[PDB]
Amino acid sequence: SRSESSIESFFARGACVTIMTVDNPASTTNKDKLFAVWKITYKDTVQLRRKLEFFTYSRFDMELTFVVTANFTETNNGHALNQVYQIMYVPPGAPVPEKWDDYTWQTSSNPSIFYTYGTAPARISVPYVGISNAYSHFYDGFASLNDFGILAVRVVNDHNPTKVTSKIRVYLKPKHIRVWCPRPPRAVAY
Amino acid sequence: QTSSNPSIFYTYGTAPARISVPYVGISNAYSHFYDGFASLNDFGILAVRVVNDHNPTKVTSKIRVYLKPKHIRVWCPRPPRAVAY
Amino acid sequence: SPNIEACGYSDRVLQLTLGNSTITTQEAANSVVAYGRWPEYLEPDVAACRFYTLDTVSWTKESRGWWWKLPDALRDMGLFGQNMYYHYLGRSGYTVHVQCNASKFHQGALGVFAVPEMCLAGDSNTTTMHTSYQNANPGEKGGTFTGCPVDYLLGNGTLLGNAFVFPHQIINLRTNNCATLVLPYVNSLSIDSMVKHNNWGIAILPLAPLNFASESSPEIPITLTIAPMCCEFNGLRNITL
Amino acid sequence: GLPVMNTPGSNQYLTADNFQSPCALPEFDVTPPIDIPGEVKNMMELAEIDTMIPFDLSATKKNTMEMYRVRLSDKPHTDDPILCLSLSPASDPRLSHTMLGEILNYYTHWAGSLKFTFLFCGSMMATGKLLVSYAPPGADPPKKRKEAMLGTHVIWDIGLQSSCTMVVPWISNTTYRQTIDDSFTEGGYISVFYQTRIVVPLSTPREMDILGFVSACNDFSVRLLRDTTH
Amino acid sequence: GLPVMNTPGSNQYLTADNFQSPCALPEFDVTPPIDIPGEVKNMMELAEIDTMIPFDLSATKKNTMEMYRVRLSDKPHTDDPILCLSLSPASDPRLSHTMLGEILNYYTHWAGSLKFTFLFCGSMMATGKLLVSYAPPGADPPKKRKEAMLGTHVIWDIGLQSSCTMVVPWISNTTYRQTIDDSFTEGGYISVFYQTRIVVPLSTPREMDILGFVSACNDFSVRLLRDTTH
Amino acid sequence: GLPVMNTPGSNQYLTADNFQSPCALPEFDVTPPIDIPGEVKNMMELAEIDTMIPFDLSATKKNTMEMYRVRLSDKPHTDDPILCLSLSPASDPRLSHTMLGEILNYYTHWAGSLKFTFLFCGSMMATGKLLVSYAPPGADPPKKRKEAMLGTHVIWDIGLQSSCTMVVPWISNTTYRQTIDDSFTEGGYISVFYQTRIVVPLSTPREMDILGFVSACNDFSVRLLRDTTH
Amino acid sequence: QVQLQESGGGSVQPGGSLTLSCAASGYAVSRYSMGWFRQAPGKENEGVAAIDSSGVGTTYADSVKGRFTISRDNAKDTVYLRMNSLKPEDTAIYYCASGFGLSLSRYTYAYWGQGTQVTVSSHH
Repeated sequence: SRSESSIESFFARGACVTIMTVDNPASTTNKDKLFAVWKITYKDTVQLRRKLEFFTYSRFDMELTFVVTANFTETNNGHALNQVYQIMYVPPGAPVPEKWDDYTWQTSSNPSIFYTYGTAPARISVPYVGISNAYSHFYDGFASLNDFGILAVRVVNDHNPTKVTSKIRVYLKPKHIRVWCPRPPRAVAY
Repeated sequence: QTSSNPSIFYTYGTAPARISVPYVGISNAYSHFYDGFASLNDFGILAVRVVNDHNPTKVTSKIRVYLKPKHIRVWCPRPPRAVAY
Repeated sequence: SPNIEACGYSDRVLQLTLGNSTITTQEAANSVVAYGRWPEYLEPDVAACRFYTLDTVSWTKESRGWWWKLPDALRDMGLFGQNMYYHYLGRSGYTVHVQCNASKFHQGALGVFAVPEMCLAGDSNTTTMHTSYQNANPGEKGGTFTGCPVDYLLGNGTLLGNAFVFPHQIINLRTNNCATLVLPYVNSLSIDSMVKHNNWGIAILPLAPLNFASESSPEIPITLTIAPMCCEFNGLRNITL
Repeated sequence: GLPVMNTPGSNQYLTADNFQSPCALPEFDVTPPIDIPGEVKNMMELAEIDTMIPFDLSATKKNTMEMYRVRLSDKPHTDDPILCLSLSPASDPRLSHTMLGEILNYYTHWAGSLKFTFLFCGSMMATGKLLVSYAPPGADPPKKRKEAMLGTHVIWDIGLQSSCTMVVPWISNTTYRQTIDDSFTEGGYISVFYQTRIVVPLSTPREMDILGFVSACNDFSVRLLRDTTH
Repeated sequence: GLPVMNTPGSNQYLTADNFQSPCALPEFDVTPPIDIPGEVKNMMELAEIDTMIPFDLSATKKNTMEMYRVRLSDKPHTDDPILCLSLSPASDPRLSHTMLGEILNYYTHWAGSLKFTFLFCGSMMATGKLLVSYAPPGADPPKKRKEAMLGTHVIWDIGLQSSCTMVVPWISNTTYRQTIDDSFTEGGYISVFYQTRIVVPLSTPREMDILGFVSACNDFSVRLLRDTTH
Repeated sequence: GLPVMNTPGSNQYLTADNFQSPCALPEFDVTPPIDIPGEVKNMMELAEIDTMIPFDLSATKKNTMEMYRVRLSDKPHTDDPILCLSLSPASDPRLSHTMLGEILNYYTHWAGSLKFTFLFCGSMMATGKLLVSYAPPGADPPKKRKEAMLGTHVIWDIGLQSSCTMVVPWISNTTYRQTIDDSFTEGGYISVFYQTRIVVPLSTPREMDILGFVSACNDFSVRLLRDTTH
Repeated sequence: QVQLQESGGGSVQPGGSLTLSCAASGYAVSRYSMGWFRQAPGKENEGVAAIDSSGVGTTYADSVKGRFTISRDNAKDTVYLRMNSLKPEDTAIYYCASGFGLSLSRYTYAYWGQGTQVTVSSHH
């Protein structure tokens, strides 16, 4: 008896990987400027990272889920309608979005997900997008790692007098995962 | 951030939340009354927080928990507790 | 992990003769296949698949250890160095053979670790590689650990004690004088650039310190012979000269 | 449409679910796998791999090379053990740092036998006799050879065979032994003793070491995936 | 997707539902059961177990040892019963505290026969004759032996057999007899009478007791799960 | 209705979905197709079509007729190539503008062999010899005939056959060669050299041209649909 | 887990004494025992005194036997090292550690300390 200790069952957990921060100002709040860009990496959090580091290589179907929370910032009695968000997965190495305005945001080829607030958190499947036969946890030769694309998020609704702050939580569940050579674990801090 | 522990996000206004936890006994059975040398058996703990961030208007909440034991079996029978606990 | 007990001294001498080359192994038995996989195919063949001896290094009471890179080490070895350098591609297995001789009067234990993708000391995970192409590639003379690879951290941020997860043998002076490691080609790709990427990492560290009685040899020598196995390179490119 | 009825649970995201979801990139030509040696099927497989124990975590010796070195010194025939170790794989600072223990830091329970292997790293020409001993859960640490001699034990002759394996049987109360930090969990006792006192040939340095390896067995299991990271 | 239509009931949580829900811990190695003696399949099984009746709940005797003691004293041949009990298992303070009655405090109905067993706890050497009697629902409590003698009854000889079982047949109107607190539910009448007057050997203490046991039968059932707790 | 449970993903619009939707015009008599010649099944089919390379994109020659003209001038027997081209189909300004390259501007990877065809457009009566050469990924651009002669190459006789096809084998590291703008991706080297020096009959203009065509092969593929437009 | 602090360390005089102590954490000293090791500067760890908690029976090294004392109080969670008749060699880097028991053996001790230095012959 050992099923709940198998590779699939060791990683069959959803773990927080990042918390993107966007907003809907009625003015010049260009830091978020409604958008935030995040380079998709496991390396930002530590729990998921170490779990994946007991090995050197791995193939993994990656299933993301997006929980979006909102709130008013200024102590105002101001209102707002239920907002829509756009979450884009930009496939590995493609034009990186800056401004919330620019062409890139029309993504003929890249996927996109519109999420209406108040419903069940968003969810997408990305197959093994490795450029190699396996993803290289640690890499040797002559960081960038392997790359898993980038996530861009903006408020689509237009500038509302009442400024609204939002936070998109990303969760990564690696599914149908296999691994290769095993190295001793990272004892210390990263 | 519970790498291993479960978690449930519940959006307000929808159908109340629901999870199944299998027989998590450390023994072959849960011990209602225990003899030897309270903590009982233990069924873990529940933590709940508001995830949305600090809103000028303070909001009070109450999470009611309901326990339905399913596919339940029992063993030796003692006379009932007559008095107050 | 390598809890074996062949005989102890010496029994029979069986010499491996692969082409022009000729080793006279201690015996031959007590060989470890890495992960239970022999090297295999996915052009100097039998002419290029012959054991080349690297330089001999001196093991003394104060030795911290040594390390090598494959293919890198054998980059200067005739037929193998050439087909390696005149091709954009190349994959190949290796028969690593480390000989460590002494007497019934010396003592200690050497751990011969074969580590795939053995990146060395540069805690900069926000960036591996680091050390210039020339530093990371010391070729045949090899690199040394220090008390820049830290010995107990196997020079990669992981406590030595666990190095036994990678395939390995332990040359224990009272038991064996040789370690034999058949290492198949390990990489993220079918075939890749041999000049840029290093497949394996041969590591040899003093697991037990060296001790000699009264007065004898102030130090003892260790030798590494490496043999390419199932080596293919694509595609007959330039022949510059 | 078909009469439907939303029940409790709807709209909730269960981190531990197992539901299908829409594929963000339809018909992507996924690069097929290649049989790279060393696939791992389960975590308990990594524990069955022999790993070196850092027996001597003394103030100066812990966190360095010599933490793995057990030096047969040159002291009295006083039965005072020549290493004692509590088989509380988790609730004892030494065993916790082996691959075995490392896996044993992600679960609440473990069951099965373990095996302690020792490799003698001393000058061929020397001899003597040692005794590695076990003492089931609960008993006081056997402080005299005479005591250790009573429990499960093997007489390990240095002269003959350099290595010695002593399997720790699975002697315990419950079905699943607690892998947590308990008050005084039991918990075997692997400890070597000077059966005799080291014989030395002509002029060997007279001080040599022994290394220790630990590993689980095929009958070793784990449940209730717990965690921690900081 | 498939045309669907949310009907009435959606989003409501029915405490008494029977729906499936997502398993919070996937693939947990559950510890299997062991056949520990005394499994219980149904609650009505506990009632079929004989239990001691506290017949004498007098001011000083209720809530202590002697509440279970029926003392054959030494009074007139006046037929005045030597214990009377209303078979209103719930609507009578005595019967309500037996395992039988305790289960009968979680339902609205009951049907079937009950059996009153009495164990004589008097000095072997003594004799005499007693008569335990029943009186179907409605009738006035039979105050004279002559009356009690008319209803279903057994002559229990002390001398011969120490124990006596008198089954109360299921004589009632409705299919399910009301287990609630009704005005004057009926309701049998189990009561022992001095058929004779106790014979005593040489110099016995002359005062002994009898104990009483009650239990349901295989034909005993309950419905409409009611409750209370405070 | 049937017990249902809304899971994560509901109410979201995935641009790349594949779901059915209600038909805005029921029973419309759609006009049936007619077999018009030239159907296209896949995009990689368009690349297998031979297309003219604009070899000479010099300041005055790029964006006009002569960008497609390779003029055999009249210079020294100095091996200095008579056209060099980096087979970095995307990361080289010339190859990027052929149908082949154009398709190679909508994906992240490509694999397979390509074939360079050259049509000599010089006065029949003339002769001489040329050598088209390839040089696998990495190597320095072969600057002397002697060098180019070492790599895969064909001796193209002008006199005999006006056209010459030289297939570029698929010599590369990875399974899928990167179609993006990399630092120095490799990357073949198709280049013609003056094997001899042009022989001319009586009084021909002495300066003629050659055209170049490129196309993929049946073993040519692409993945991860990328884009751009402005 | 348990981090016991070495107290009482100071520079005294030859023929003198000095009291040392280590307070528990992680567990109640009473289960594991406690002892002291004086790793003389530039030499190996050197055992001096050991005592068992829940079964008091002391063990001393022969180099310090008779003169040196060790005691315990499981109620105050502290271990008491009584070093008497201190001399110039007795100048070492002292250490307290917890093992099983009660057996001065280079180790057979888990959690150690920081190292308290007692320079006996402080005066020349």
